[PDB]
Amino acid sequence: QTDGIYAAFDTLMSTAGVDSQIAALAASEADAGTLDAALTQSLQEAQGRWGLGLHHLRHEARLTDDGDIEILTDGRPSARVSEGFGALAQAYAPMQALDERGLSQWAALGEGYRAPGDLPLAQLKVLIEHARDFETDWSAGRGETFQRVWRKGDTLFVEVARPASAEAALSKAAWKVIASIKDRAFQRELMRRSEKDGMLGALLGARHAGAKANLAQLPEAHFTVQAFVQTLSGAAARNAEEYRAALKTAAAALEEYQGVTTRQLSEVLRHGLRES
Amino acid sequence: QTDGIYAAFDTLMSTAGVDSQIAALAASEADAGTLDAALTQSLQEAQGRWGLGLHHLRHEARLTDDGDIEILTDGRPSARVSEGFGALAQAYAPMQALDERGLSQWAALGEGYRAPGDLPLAQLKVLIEHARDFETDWSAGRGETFQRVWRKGDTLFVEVARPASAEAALSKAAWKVIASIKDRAFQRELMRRSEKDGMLGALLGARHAGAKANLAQLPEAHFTVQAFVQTLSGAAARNAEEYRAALKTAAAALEEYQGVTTRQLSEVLRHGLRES
Repeated sequence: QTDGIYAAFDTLMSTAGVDSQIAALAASEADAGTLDAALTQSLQEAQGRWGLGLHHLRHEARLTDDGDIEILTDGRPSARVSEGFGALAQAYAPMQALDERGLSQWAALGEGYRAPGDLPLAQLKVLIEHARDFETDWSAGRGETFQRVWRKGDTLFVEVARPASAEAALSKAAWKVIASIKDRAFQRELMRRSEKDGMLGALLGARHAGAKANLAQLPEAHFTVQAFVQTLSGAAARNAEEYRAALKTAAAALEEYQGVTTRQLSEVLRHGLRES
Repeated sequence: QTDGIYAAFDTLMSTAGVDSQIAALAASEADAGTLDAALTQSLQEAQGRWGLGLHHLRHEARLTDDGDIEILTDGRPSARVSEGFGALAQAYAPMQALDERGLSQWAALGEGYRAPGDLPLAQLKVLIEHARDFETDWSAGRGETFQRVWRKGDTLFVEVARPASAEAALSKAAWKVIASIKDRAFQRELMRRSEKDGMLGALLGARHAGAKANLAQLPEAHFTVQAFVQTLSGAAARNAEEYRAALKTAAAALEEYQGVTTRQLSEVLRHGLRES
């Protein structure tokens, strides 16, 4: 009932393109402090990619005596992996504050002044070079993306985000997955239930028993890639050239990981087609 | 440049499920008054099914000396078939007044009082049985449909409508049509351009030259089935039992013709797949 938990964590992490390899690390008999550090590292990466908007909280995950993995924010028990992925998404929901574009409204640094996102590159240079902590608001970035930047202590953070809901991603991963099926009326009656209802709807109505009870386990229904944070440290975190390069890097990686998680999703969705 | 015009009219009419057979009627050497009557009859039927909301206008179509077909409303030249189907949709646009649900705001009878759509069936019975002209506002009808009823002179009209845009219909007819293709990256990159843009978009970007110049000819991009008017005449038009049956009939036919036009669309869309 709490077994297959390392693998459950690994699958959650995969929806963010994080090959956390936690199961393998436990099979190698790694010490529990090691597993704890690895769980936390992966979760913080995933948090960099999920786009939920919670950089102002501390994200940890840790083993419990009863074989569970406990996820926490600012140290408060938020959820347990055994309670399922929908339960985790529900745990995060009240701590979010998304605007109309889906972008987070919270300041990464917390309460305080936020410089504009459109700032002239010379002004931003002065902030990078000579300020202590600082933070810009969202600005448009390229190809329907948005970007921002902030420095906490010794580390500069460059975030690039293109919000995209998880439901839609699932339905398009089911577009490819159905697309690979017999040209037949299962299709035409999914597609004619596309001019009437969402695609989990038409695919839970046109399928057989356990389509919903099976799919209610997928983490990809609650989590998907929407941003990418590239970090810099030390002298680089006060160098404007490094920041410009890091922005290029974060946009590139956004493209990459969106593609990669799409591929892994359609693959395992197609693994469910062979099983059927 | 104005040849293939009877067939152009026939194809327009097909988007509403009207097998007008105008081309065949001309090939039989029917007199031009006959062709004129048939063009008008078909167009008025199509107008009953397209859902544009223009029952308060008189719809005629007539042959011109130069081999064209002229479409008119209240006798004003509105458009010519040779100008294309997008031109006709543009001709109709300023005469519409759609609400948020897509349903027409114009009263079928024109300026005047409109009884509520939820009226108690006994009150509606008294209107059917003893009023002269009368008209109800839209009301919900069943399965996401809407319905209304009005009497002009000797004829009672029962309209049942489930608005559904033409763009969406085209994209779902292209879902089935692609669905029938090689499980390959043409798909995965249409479906990953589904989390970014409309489907005419992803299918005009992933295809080759003339996808847009060819598709810009389809009438189904501007017209689709959205309603069905069932009529009654004579004594039946003042009989409440006949009205209740006619409502059942109009909803059934709505289902039918939505299905049938979907089938004809995917068929000719799939005929374009074999041609490619």
